[PDB]
Amino acid sequence: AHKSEVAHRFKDLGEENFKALVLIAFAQYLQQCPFEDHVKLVNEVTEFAKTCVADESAENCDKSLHTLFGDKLCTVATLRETYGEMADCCAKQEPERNECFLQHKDDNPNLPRLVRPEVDVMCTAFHDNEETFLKKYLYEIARRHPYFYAPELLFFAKRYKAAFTECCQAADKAACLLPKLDELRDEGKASSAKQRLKCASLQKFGERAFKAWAVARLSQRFPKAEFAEVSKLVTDLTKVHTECCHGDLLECADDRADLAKYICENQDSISSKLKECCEKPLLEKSHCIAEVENDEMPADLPSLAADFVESKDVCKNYAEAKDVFLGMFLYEYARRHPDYSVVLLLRLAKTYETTLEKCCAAADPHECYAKVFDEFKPLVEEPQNLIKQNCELFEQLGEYKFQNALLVRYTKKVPQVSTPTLVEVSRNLGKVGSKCCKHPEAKRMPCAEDYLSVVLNQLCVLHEKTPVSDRVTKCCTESLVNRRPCFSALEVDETYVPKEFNAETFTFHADICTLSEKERQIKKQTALVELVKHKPKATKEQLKAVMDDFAAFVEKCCKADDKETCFAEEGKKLVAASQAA
Ligand SMILES: COc1cc([C@@H]2c3cc4c(cc3[C@@H](O[C@@H]3O[C@@H]5CO[C@@H](c6cccs6)O[C@H]5[C@H](O)[C@H]3O)[C@H]3COC(=O)[C@H]23)OCO4)cc(OC)c1O
Repeated sequence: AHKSEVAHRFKDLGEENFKALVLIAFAQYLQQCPFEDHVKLVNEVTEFAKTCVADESAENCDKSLHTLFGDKLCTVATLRETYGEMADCCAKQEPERNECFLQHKDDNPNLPRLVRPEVDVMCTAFHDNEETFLKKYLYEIARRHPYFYAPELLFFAKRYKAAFTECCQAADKAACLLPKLDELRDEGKASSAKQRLKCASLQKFGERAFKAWAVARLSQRFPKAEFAEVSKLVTDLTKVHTECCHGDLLECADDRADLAKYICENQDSISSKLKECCEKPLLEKSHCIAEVENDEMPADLPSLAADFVESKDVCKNYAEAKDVFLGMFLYEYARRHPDYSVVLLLRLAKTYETTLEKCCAAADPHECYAKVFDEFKPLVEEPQNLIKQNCELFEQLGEYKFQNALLVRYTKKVPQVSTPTLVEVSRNLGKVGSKCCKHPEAKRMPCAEDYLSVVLNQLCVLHEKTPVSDRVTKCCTESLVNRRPCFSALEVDETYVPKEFNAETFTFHADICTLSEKERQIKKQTALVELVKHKPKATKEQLKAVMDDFAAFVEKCCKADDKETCFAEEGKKLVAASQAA
């Protein structure tokens, strides 16, 4: 190996990348420490890295990256008064002292809300001091998203710096800042959600589940590449995502850069869509590789019948190698079905292996798998019909009405869940159809099923901290690929005792008449959640009508005077109406 691995990482990543990655790692481990302490720690670490790269014979950096980072970290966090039950695990040492910070990551911290100052003062402070401003941006974005993907974060910071340096020195200021930065924040939220999905899969269902997922995704993405190249790529990026998800940020970025270099070195052996990615810089190179379009469908592809169902030695070949055989099957199937969802391909592979384990090593083997591909017809027909009906229900209802419909549906399904997480999950579930119902019936399903799984994993992780619904936990821990089939097959919870009537939850105030559109919509959806929880047995049309009445008075008397009079009168009237249904 390479002695003084901190020096090796510093040499490979560079100076500024090393500093930014160390800042990201520190901010993700400590989500409550102030920015100045993180800057001081990062500066000390990078001076140590400079000293050790200057002379490898240093007597201190013979230690590993994890113990070095912990030593520089938990001495500041050695006080168990401000961070709560956080300094306890600094007492122990490697390797449990890494779990110290791994298990203490807070997905939903109660950090103070951002103010978002005006554009002019914002980028004049940017011009006043850029490095501190960008470090503050990285620290703030890493605080609220402890499971962010670090090289993606570096790319986002680079794009943010480029936007600031490019489009506020011009004539107008906000015209470029607001829409561009809104697009970047939406991209950041989406990337954080995807990386949280990957990290949760790796940390819960094992490395094999993520390896199978990545094999399916890459085979769907690189149909031309042979199985050896796909296996090498999935091993490399599985190591990468394990390293980021385990807190090994520096080596994770290093390995992602190496993977991008390999991929654009061997494009011709992998895919033809990569010819336009690595001409970009390293960060943009990796981003393009991670988001490259699917390659063209190869011709003369067999139907999988002669090799996987008709072959008489299929169960034997499974017997010698189970993991390799299932990887080959999943790779071939994902090659032949790019329109199929990745988790759908995982479900199909699981069904195939369950059938093979069930019978081929019992009685006549051939008298099962000759018809095993007939078992996949309902497995693919269910998601197609589900997303078809969801997109149809979305097309004439629109954004907000679709949000309301999904919200009342999921509140009926699992009323025990807390209101804010339920509202957020419903909002994202409406954004599903908002983003990929416009595609034809050849690319709707990837968006649909994949980002449905992303949002459902967000629900599962938000529910893990305060487990209150038995079914939600039961089928969030059950399987990673069957989350959406569970949350679709769940029926109305009969055992749920209706929530006690509280008039406060159905009464609005002056603030909603002057909030933004998003905040007013969220408050209205929260009121809908409370109403459905109060009367879970009501029908869909009744809730639709009462929500129509809610919007009716909200847009009736938010523009007139005597606000309190309207609030009181309308609240009492609609409370009486809802009580009388
Ligand atoms: C654009 O990138 C993203 C930003 C964000 C949010 C976010 C959301 C915004 C915004 C700015 C910011 C940023 O805050 C900016 O960063 C500066 C950080 O440094 C401080 C200062 C340093 C020295 C003086 S001020 O000022 C800050 C700026 O005001 C602010 O625009 C990020 C800082 O960390 C975050 O979480 C923040 O204006 C409109 O809505 C979320 C993203 O996805 C989840 C994302 O992709």
